[PDB]
Amino acid sequence: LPLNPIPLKDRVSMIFLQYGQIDVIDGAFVLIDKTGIRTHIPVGSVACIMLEPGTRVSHAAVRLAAQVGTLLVWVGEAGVRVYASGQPGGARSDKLLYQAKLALDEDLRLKVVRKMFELRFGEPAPARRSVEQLRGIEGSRVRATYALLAKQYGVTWNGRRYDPKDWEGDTINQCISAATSCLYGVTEAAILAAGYAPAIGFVHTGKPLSFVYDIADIIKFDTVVPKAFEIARRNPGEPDREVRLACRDIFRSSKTLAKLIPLIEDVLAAGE
Amino acid sequence: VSMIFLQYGQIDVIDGAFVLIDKTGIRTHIPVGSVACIMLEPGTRVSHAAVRLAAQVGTLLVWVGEAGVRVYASGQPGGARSDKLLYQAKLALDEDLRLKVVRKMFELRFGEPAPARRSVEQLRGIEGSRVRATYALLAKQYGVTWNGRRYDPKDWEKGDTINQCISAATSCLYGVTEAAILAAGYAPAIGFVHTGKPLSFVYDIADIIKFDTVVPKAFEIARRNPGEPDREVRLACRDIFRSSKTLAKLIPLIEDVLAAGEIQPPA
Amino acid sequence: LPLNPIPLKDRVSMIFLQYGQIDVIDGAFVLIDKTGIRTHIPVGSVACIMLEPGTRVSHAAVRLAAQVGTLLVWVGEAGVRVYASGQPGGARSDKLLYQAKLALDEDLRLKVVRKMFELRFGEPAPARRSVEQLRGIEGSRVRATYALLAKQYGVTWNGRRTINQCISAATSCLYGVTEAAILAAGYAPAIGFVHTGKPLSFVYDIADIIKFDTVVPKAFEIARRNPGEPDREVRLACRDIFRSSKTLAKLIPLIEDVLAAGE
Amino acid sequence: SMIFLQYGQIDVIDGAFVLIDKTGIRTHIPVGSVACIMLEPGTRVSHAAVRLAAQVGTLLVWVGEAGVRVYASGQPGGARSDKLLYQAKLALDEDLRLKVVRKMFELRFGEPAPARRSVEQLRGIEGSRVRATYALLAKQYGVTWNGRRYDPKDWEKGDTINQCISAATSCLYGVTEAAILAAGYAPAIGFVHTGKPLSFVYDIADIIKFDTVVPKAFEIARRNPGEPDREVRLACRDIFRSSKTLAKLIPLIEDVLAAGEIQPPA
Amino acid sequence: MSMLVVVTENVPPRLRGRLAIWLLEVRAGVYVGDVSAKIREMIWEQIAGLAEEGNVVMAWATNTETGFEFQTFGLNRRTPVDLDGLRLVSFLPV
Amino acid sequence: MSMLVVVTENVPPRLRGRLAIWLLEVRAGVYVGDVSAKIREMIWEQIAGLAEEGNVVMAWATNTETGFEFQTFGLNRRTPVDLDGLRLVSFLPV
DNA sequence: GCTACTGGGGCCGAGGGTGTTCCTAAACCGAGCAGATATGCTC
DNA sequence: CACTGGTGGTCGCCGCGGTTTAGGAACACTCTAAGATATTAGA
DNA sequence: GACCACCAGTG
DNA sequence: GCCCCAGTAGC
Repeated sequence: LPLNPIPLKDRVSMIFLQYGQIDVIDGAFVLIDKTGIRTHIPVGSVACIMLEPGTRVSHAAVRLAAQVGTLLVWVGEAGVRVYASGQPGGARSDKLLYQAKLALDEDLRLKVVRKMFELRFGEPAPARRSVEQLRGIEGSRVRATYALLAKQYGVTWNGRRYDPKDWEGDTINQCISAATSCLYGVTEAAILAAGYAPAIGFVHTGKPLSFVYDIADIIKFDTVVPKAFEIARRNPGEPDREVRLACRDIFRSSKTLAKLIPLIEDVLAAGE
Repeated sequence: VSMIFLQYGQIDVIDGAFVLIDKTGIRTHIPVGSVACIMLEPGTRVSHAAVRLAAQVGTLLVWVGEAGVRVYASGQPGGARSDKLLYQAKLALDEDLRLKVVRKMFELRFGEPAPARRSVEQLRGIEGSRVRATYALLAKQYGVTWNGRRYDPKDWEKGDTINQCISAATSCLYGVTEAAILAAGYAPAIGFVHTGKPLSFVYDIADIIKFDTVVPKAFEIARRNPGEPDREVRLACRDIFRSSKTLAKLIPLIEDVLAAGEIQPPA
Repeated sequence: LPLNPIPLKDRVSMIFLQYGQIDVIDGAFVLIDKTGIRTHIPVGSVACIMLEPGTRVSHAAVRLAAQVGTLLVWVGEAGVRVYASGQPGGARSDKLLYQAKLALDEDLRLKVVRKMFELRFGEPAPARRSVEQLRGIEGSRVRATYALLAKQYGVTWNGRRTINQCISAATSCLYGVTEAAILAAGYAPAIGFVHTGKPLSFVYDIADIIKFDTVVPKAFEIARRNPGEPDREVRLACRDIFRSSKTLAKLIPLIEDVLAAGE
Repeated sequence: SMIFLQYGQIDVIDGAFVLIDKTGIRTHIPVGSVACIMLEPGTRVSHAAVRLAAQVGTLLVWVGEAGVRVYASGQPGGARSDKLLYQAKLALDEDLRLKVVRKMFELRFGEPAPARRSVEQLRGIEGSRVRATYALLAKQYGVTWNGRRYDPKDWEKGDTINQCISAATSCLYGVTEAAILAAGYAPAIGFVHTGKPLSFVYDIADIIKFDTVVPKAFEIARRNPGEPDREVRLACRDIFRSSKTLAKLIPLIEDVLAAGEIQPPA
Repeated sequence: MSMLVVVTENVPPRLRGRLAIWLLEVRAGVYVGDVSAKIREMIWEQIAGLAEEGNVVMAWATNTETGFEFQTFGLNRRTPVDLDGLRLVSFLPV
Repeated sequence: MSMLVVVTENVPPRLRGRLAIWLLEVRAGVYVGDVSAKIREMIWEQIAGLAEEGNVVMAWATNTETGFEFQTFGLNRRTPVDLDGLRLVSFLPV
């Protein structure tokens, strides 16, 4: 009997696995602990499986995950994306040709960028502005949004540091990195499953996941970052688990998985 | 673009290098910059450190069958380099560059250049006629009964031995070809003769070498008529791909087929 | 453990049992047939259980059905109600005393009768009419309504005594669920306002208010089709009507709305 | 005008309630012989028996041994509405309520109730004399009395004498409720106790509560047996069987209600 | 999107792993999930094609009178019975 | 009114009959029904009061991300585990 | 019936002209009566 | 771990102040070269 | 006469 | 080296 992926909307957002060997037993995705504890993972019902340090996946496991269309994301400290195994040739020709068509033309590229701006900030972008100029405007808006959310939730805020070598009682930046990493995960899974290219970006460019960063940044501050600030004020013992749990709840309530693809189609609808 | 195949062992990291420990203990130490692409055959288990190293130096991981007979998974899904995908995409969207690439495919497949005043669908027709004649010729030459190509996709067992062999051969060929397209960094869905389907480019490049060795071997296995013909055809394509270095040779063929657009390559 | 009842709106409408002994096994309400087939019955999750001829209920089964608030109803020919067993002290003193208080005062009794008339029929009751006069008006309109549906569904009608079989079966089901609801809310089934004397007068009032809405006409349909197994089709249609109309969930507000006319 | 059946099948033979026990002894019961059939444990009733009892109006009541408990009853809520409206008329009128309460007092204790007392005042005198009666039973039977202490959650974590008293009162509420049902009245409509679904049971039972029922609980309390609740239940069963308290409670009920000076039904 | 329960008996490990792909195995042969109509019918196709010797019962949440419905594959001592529309389970003797 | 499934194991017959009072037993020790939150809390009270040696697992439909939740009483080789909020089941070795 | 264990065998379930269109606890309050650096019992 | 057979023991799991308030498949299409010079086997 | 606890024996 | 299957005990 054939084995096909189920629609992404009907799935759990994310699962994090650590310190165990991932096997396939009787056609099942199984996480075996060093003590012998077997833990079945409903791979077909999850959109992303994050693999933390300590995991040793098998060839059959990677094949099975790719067969039921479940993205594998190898993950580093604070949930940051390190690698990703996915469905080879899982992109639709019409979708990818439309995206690349928009990226090749400079005018259509600026159209898509302006659409991303209007959808991110609600208000249209200033007219007669280039991509670098909208990039600087977007940068200042992001900076002031970080500072403003910081003053709202009452969190000590200085920089928005990405490099983990700067966090030596800095939990807010860790929470932002973990939350945005979850969002990047589900957004990459949505882009691959929808048939688009994560590397073909419009605002971000040259990065291997530029389109993921664009689409995810459009809806990042709507729900995902403010939750990271809420977790940040309430100083936790395990920030990773709190941020993951909160991001999961946010994804269920805001229906992010179901709204990702139509958001992509709305973004690329700039050029007719 | 260098690559290495690994099977039957654990892939771990030792002193910043990809070590592979097989069933008997033979450790294969692999320098981090020694290989651009690792083909993971059945029986391999990847540690998190290995994926981290290959990630931080940009090494492409591909989970395949034996010798690239199938492509199960691949790192950097969808394509890591946007420049190559937009290069192939620009070649495909422009009809002039499309016809140049198609003409290069024709000239590379047969040896003679296609006729000058020809369109894309016309070259599709010439291709169809010549592969029909090739089916008849191979059938008469190996002495297997030929009643056409067609089959029933709803049931594999309701078909000829020859159509099963041909289908299995073209299947493995699509495996090694798709692996090549991924190792070169191009999109398996962006095709020139084939269009619309998510593996159009795989069919395009696969058609170049399809009737050189794998389909003749399919008619050989069909003539011998073994008990399990699909397994014999698949193992035969496995041996052919290993001995003929089909995967390694396919990549420069891709680079040339795309280079025929007379447009600056990404590099 | 206490083993307290479940609210009535949450359970299934009705179950019919036939030709087997009813036992209690390890605390469960089991039906056993002549061949040995044991069949558990979710006694706590059904409003009332109908016992047909051939059943032999045990003591522990009557106790068990009583503890879970599930009315037992012995029925005989064509499902007509014969007997019933329920909780011995399952009457709420405030509801019972309010109902009886309405029944003793002639004025409040007239108010309740007029409320039942105005709820059964869309138009209000004729003013300055006594209780017996409204009873006769409702009776004549009941006869004319039976004959009216008889002409609509095209079945020969000589009076209310096949058609009497279907009507008796469906209306008997409605009397079953209505009695179960009346006993569950704590009111008395014998204290009636329109109907009097019989031990189920209040059930006849409350159920007769709404039987002609959907219960009787469906029985006229099944009576015109006249299949070889009428009782089963009548029961099926009764369960679908009770589920669709959510009768079980809106029976109590009908009782409280009727008795609310007493101010 | 009633009979207890146990350990047999209740069927119909020639229009009579036949009881077939384990030994084959058939008990043929003509329809006009009993108005109520008290069904004890071990009984299985047939559909024809229930049909006969229905077609002649016989009241079926599923009870425990000797009516110690009342598990169910036919015609639930009440078959005769006249008796129910009678009791309710007696309970809603404050004057008739005080008459019935005064009759309860004059039947519970030999002396009539103090004149011109309200229902709550007679309730206070009743409670005080109940306190003194608890003390008197404690001293007579020689048991240490600390009060009417019982935790509704943990039955085991309670005083032994309060366990015995509680079991005795539960059996008494059993026979009493059975008597109220056999007479045809509502157990919830009460005069001294009101509000709860067994108020009338509490009143009628309270009339005779401290007559050999609770004193038997203190008697079993003296011995301190291994299972005092079972010993009290069985002792109450035997007392109900010998003294015929169930049969004798119906006239008491009819008189207590008859003190309302309102025409009773027939 | 409704709740789903699958109880398997004497099925080969193929069906058990296939069910472990989508559902949560909370006891031996007892799988629980929340799927759509399409996914439910697909899972049932897996059950039919993969059991071949054992008995499976699948119960999913609905908006009927009982709030749920169920169907069976193969033979079991416990067999569904129809009582005037209400589907119950009878325990057949030997 | 959500869907409920109670899977019992090594449980004395009192709890099995009590569960049969409300829920349909479609396989040995596997009960299914449709109850409200109050009724579910009462059934769990029965489970906790009557098992005493065996293990019981109860699952019910909700509006969480997995669409259902479950709870366990007693010890079983299949033990629930927490994964950053998402509860699954793991099989302990001998 | 499910679970574990151990050899033996295989690396495996495919096929490709393209694009459109349609199918319920607690708080508050009555009494008496013993007996009282008052509340406590009892209804 | 579930089902079943026989024997000995129970007849049960209680307690009562009263009232108010807190997306596939179907079809519709190119094109070719051989050759039934129409129609067809191939892409 | 109805029901339950117990204590194994088997697949 | 990873995984399925067949058969055989064991509870």
